[PDB]
Amino acid sequence: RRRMPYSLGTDKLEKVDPDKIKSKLSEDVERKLETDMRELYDRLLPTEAIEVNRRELVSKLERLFNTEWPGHDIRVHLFGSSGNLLCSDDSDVDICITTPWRELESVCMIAELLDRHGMEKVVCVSAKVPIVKIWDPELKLACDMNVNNTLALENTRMVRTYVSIDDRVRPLAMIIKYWTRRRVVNDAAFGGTLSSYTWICMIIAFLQLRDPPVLPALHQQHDLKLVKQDGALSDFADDIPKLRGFGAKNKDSLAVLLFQFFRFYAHEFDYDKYTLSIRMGTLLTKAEKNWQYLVNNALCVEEPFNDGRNLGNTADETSFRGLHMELRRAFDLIAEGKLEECCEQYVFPK
Ligand SMILES: [Mg+2]
Repeated sequence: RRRMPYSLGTDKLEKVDPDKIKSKLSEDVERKLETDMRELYDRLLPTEAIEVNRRELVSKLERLFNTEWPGHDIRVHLFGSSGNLLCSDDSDVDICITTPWRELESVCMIAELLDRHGMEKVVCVSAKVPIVKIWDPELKLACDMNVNNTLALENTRMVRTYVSIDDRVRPLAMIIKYWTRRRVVNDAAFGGTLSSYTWICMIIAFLQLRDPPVLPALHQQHDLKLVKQDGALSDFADDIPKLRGFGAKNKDSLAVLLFQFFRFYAHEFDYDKYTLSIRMGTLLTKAEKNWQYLVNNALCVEEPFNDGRNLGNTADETSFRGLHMELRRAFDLIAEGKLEECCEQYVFPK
C-alpha cells in the first residue's frame, strides 16, 4: 500500500524564487479562511455520546481483564488521540494496559479473551510494542491496545500539556491531522509516510519557532516541572495553569498559523540541514546528531524522550519527495483560502 509511488523519483524539489512565494494572506482570504476553519473545527470536535462510548469500552475491558486474571491490579488507560484532546468521533481508541504482572505482555492471550467475549477483527502483533486490535460491534469502536507501554502515556501527557498551553493549538492541530487523514499521509506502518505522533511533533516544532513563539520548550523549562506521582521530576514542564498564556505574545490568528505551517514546511524549512526538536525548542543540525548517516533521514524529527530516534525514519527518499509535494500543494491552496480543496480525499489508484 505504498502511498508515494517509486515513479516519483528522489529529486529534491526546486528552490522557488522567494519573491514568488506569497508572504501573507490578504485581508479577505484570512477572514474567510478563519470562518471556514472554525466551522470545520466544530465538525471535528467529539460528541458526548461517542465520548461515553470510549469510556464504556475502557470500563468493559478493565472488567474483562480483572475478572479473567484477578489479583494483578490491571488498569486500562487512554493514550494518543484519545488522551491528548485531539481525537474525533471516528478516531480509534488507543489503549495502554498496565499491571505489575509481566505475563500480560503476551498480547495474543488478550486477543483470545476478547475474541472469546464477542470482539471482532481480533488480531495480535507480537513488533516494536505488541498490539491487539479489535472492533467492538456493540460500541462501534476500533481499538488498538498494548501492555505496559509507559512511554506512550508520558508523551501523550506531553502533547496534552502542549495543547493546553494555547487555545489555538487544539483547532490548528485537529485541522492539520484531518488534512493528513484526507491526503492519506499518516500511515507510517504500511504507506511509508509519517505517524500521527510525527505530525504532532512537526506542528509543535513549528509553533515553537514562531516569532514570538506560540509554544515553549517544556523539556527545557526546568523551573516549571512538577514531581510525578512516582516521586520523580517530570522530564518536561507540566505546571499547566502557570504555563497557560505563554503564546499570548503571538497575535496571529488560526488562519495565519495554518498558512504559516504549510509555508514553513513547503518552502522555508531546510530539510537537508536541520533536525526538528521539540525537546530543545530550537533547530538542531543533522551533523551535530550524526544523523547524516541515518538511512531515511531526508526528514529528521527528533523524538523528545529518546533523542537518538528519528520519527521521520519511516519515509524514504521517494516518500519524502511526495510528502514535500503534498505540503507545497497544501501551501498553494491555503494561500488562496481553499480549505476544502486542500483537504480533498486522496484515493489509491486501482
Ligand atoms: Mg503565562
